[PDB]
Amino acid sequence: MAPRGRYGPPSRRSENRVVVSGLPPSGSWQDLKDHMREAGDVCYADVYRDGTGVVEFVRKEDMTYAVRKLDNTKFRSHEGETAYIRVKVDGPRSPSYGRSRSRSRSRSRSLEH
Repeated sequence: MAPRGRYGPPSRRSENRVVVSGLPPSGSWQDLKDHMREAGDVCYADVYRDGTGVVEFVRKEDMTYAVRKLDNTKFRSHEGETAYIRVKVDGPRSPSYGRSRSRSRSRSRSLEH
């Protein structure tokens, strides 16, 4: 629950993307962006039919702002239906195989470094 800045020297940065949950029966990513736009300048936004979605901002400023200020906000669909949505910064999440990601992995036993 509590992040940190000492464990592994980053070397990717990534575009930074967050995930949303609480989309209506008749909604789309394009419609979500218009709502998240309040956070700042959106660069990308997608929404799965499962119910959850994802949004991407230019600078982290809009990211942290959205997950903070735009956290648990009532979403509005062009159809005329509201829906409680929640934003969160994409973190330790991988339905795929387990693989020690935030554990340790022992280390010091590879053929490189």
